[PDB]
Amino acid sequence: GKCRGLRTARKLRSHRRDQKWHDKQYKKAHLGTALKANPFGGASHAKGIVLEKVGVEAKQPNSAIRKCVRV
Amino acid sequence: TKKRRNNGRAKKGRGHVQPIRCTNCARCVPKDKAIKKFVIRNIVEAAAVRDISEASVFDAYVLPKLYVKLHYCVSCAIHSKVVRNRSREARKDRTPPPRFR
Amino acid sequence: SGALDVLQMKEEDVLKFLAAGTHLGGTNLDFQMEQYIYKRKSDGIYIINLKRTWEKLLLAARAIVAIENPADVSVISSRNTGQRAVLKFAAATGATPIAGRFTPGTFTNQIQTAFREPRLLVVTDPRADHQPLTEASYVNLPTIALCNTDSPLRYVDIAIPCNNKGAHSVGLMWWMLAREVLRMRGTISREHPWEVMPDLYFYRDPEEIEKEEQAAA
Amino acid sequence: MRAKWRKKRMRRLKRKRRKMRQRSK
Amino acid sequence: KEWLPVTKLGRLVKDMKIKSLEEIYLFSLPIKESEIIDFFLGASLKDEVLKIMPVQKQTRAGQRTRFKAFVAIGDYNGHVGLGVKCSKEVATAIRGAIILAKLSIVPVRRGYWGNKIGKPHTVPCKVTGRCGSVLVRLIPAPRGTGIVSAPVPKKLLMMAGIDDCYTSARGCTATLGNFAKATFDAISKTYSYLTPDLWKETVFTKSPYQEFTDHLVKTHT
Amino acid sequence: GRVRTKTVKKAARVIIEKYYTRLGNDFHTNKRVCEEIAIIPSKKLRNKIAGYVTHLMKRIQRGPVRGISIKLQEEERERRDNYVPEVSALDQEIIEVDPDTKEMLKLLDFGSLSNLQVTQPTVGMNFKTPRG
Amino acid sequence: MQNDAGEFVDLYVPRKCSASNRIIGAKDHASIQMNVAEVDKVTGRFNGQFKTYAICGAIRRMGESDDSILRLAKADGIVSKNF
Amino acid sequence: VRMNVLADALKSINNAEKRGKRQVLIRPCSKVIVRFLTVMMKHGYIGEFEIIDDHRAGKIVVNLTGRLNKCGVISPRFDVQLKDLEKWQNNLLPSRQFGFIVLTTSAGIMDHEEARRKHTGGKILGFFF
RNA sequence: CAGAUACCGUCGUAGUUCCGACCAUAAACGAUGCCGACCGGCGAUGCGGCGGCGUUAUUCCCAUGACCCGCCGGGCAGCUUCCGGGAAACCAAAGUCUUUGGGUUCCGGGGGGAGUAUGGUUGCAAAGCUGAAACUUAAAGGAAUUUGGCGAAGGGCACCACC
RNA sequence: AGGUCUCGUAGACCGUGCACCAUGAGCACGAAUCCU
Ligand SMILES: [Zn+2]
Repeated sequence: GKCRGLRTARKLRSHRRDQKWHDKQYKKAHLGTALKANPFGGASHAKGIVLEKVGVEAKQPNSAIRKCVRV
Repeated sequence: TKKRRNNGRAKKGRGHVQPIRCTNCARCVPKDKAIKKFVIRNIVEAAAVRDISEASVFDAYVLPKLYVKLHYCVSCAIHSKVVRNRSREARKDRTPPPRFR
Repeated sequence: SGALDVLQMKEEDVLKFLAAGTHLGGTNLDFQMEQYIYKRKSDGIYIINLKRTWEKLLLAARAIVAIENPADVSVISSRNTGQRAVLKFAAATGATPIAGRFTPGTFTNQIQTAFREPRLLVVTDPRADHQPLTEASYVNLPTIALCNTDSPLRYVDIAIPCNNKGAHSVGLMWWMLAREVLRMRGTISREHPWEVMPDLYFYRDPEEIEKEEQAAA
Repeated sequence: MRAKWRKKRMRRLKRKRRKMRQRSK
Repeated sequence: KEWLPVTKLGRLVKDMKIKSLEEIYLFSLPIKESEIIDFFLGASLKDEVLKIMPVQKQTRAGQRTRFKAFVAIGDYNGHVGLGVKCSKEVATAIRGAIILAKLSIVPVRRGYWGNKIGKPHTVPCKVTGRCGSVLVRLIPAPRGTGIVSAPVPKKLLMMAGIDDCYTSARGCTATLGNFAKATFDAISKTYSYLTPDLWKETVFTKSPYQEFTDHLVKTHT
Repeated sequence: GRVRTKTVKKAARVIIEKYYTRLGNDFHTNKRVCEEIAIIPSKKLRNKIAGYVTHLMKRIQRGPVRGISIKLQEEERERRDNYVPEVSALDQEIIEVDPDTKEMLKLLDFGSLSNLQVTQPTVGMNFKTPRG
Repeated sequence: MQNDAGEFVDLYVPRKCSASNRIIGAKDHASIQMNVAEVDKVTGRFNGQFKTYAICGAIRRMGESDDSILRLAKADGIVSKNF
Repeated sequence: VRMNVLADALKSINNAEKRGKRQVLIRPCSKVIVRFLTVMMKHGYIGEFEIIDDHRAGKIVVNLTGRLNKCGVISPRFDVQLKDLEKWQNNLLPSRQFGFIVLTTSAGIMDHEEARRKHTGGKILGFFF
């Protein structure tokens, strides 16, 4: 806190609102892009249809090939 | 981090000083930053001075000198062995080197 | 310290202060010692007060005589101008003398052969002997200084305003300090002139030693 | 890469994008 | 396994005329011999280690490791200490750390929460100690609360004997040595905080060096 | 490169601390002395001790050295620092006194002393050296 | 240190500085209890009365302890009041 | 520009106390400072204090004793009641055994104990312990 | 030079200069916002004022310009410090801070994507201002110690180096 | 009238740049306590 006045509250609420907009988790919690880019759309589980099987590899430090599907 | 209390210059309450030209290269340098020197040189060294003194029209004729003032930037002064680097503790010394001879 | 009507200067102490050149100080001044200087005269030399020097002489003598073991007062000089004065002071008072090359482990290194822990410490100057004061800070040791108007006061307890450049004033003040301590101890009377000579404390360069040997017997 | 020449290449691509956008309205 | 003191203080304690070292903290004398505290604090004094961390230094050939061990010492009804020592082998490192801890122990005082009944339980005031980046605050707590802390200042606070503290910390406390040093600095400064319980001028007793310098000069040269 | 080490120099300093009377400038004489007063495992290092104590004899005959303390050359120091002459050089018959010093003595404890004289002060108060 | 009964809960009372009135801690090694001597009033030799003065390490490191000792001696009656 | 007077007054007192001075020179002489040092003087922390009167805001000279830790000012002039004073006492004081909260009220200027006993509230002024 | 539309050298168009009309960007950096109070000094410096021995515009006087010794206020800054702050470099402010609250304005929440696309706006033009998201990553960074390696500098040594 | 003035002689700060000098595949590393 910087401004110290007995009747200074509007400036504090405006600064708190702007600085709360300048966050990452609150941006992910108060925007339509975060709730619309979610593949489940705010769902813990979802059903699906298996199309084919894809074998992807691991990263450089540890070498393996993993088993995946397209749903 | 910051290396010196100043910035290798003497500009404190100015903000701008006029630039000059170097003597070795043609690098443009501010006047207050350049390592300037003023050497008092002679026309002849200690070899030809006797040859001029014996073979002169006038006896005990005083020879003129050569007053030239050189202006060097950082690279031209270091590469021509004018100024040398020091320790961190030994950098804080504005005195000139001693003149024993 | 000067509150009694016996322990002052009678007629001759001011004469010896004026003879030894104790009245003139350095060109520079200390803000700790502005109350120990009378005023400033021409040519940039401070004239120093003599009552204040007398009161610190009383206080230093009291602090020396206050303990009952003479081997727990240590007196230290690093400059050559007071090496013999320390030796004669320790010979007349029983003190512990250190003259030249104060090794930096006497008061704090317990495994050395020269491990000393005294009760009082007197030093000739705070300027050149900035080393024993810091080491005497780590153990509870007081500090008595014969300090000049230019020397800084750090880690000191009694600061006697003195003239520590000439050998004459320093040798006279060690002689008078030894005299006053031996008067408070009671071995030396307070009114009889017990003077062997104050020239037993005076230091001089060896060129004058050879000159005086050839001039005298 | 220093920031100056990458700012320069983004400037040229911005100029080319504006020219193609004006010619492809 | 005899004792041969080299200082005045150790010999004068060996002569059985120092009843407690509380007067040695009263005169603020340096405790230079480690076996004086071992002679005073015996069966009531036990220790436990804190952490042994790796420290490596590069050379032309290989890495020169050196083990640094943090240990604390202190009885559960009073004094507490902390010591750091680094050496090659682990056992001599722990022994030197225990020794350097026994060189520097300090007494602590304990206060009340509201009512003054029985023996004290908590720190008298909000005493703060800071070293490095770690900032440690010790706030008094009501009786029967227990120590609430990170685990190693919690064990330091019960080894100091204080039953109740309300604590807080900030900064990088993951460096356990600096965190323990900050806790030790917080519990060390519980004496250097003036309260109205002690405002009268203390009577000045004679120095033990002054009291027995005749005994010292009659024992040694 | 003939540079001696700490063993020969330290041993030489010890034997010249302990045995000073039975020495001399002859190399063979103090070589036999170094054979007698000290046991030696070798002979080359014995010759090094004998040569260096000969060098120390030449240094002692010239002047004092701050490494050793021989008792024959000792206590002439205390003789030079123990004599008392007839004049202490502070009981002079006249003392030069400044006018500011005169005013400071006026307020000190007295009004006039009969062993002092007043000097004229300087005419210009320029005392500091030119530096810049 | 007292309570409803009367015992002192603090195990000892540390000394305070005679100049700045601060608590002398256990690890303030620059703290000094300087002991000076009191002189007799007729003969002017040592008698046996002791005047203990105290100082803290902070004012000793700042270097203004001698004025404090002088002012304490002037208040006690050691240094003469004309000065 | 000089806006509040109690704040830099107690700031000068705190600076001169922790440096180790014997006397302090407060340049203004407003009545709030006078009432505050009479409260602090009656509590027995600081000694005698003078005041210098002239035709402007005169000076204040305080004889300081070694019984003071910190003189603080809570700014701005916050509102406090009797039902919420214990929260201020909990988070503003190092202990519950000593230390006082000076506050202005309709009964005058006093510490928190006299204001609690006389059953009144007001605005905050500062704290000292 | 293997390659040189590059370092180098000779010419050289716009430009560099002035008037008049425009854009409003810099490592525009003391990388440190403004006002006010308090807490160690020392030696010099620029302005104005105050006091005081002596010298000079040739010998007496007055005040002046030029010196010497000191003070006061403002300003550019310098040196040391266990006051104190910081992670440290360092700072007399970057101090007065868990003992946190003097008043007020702007600004930042891991690293990229990115000052990017779009929307708006000004401009002859170049562009200026405002200013995202999807996605990807567990690091990206600051201070400093210790060997390392320098087409860096200083003292030297070596016929497995040279002369 | 005397006819070599006295005392020791760093008495070398002569220069400014210097040809062309690029590149290195990854697998190959572990952190501890005291007597019977
Ligand atoms: Zn150039």
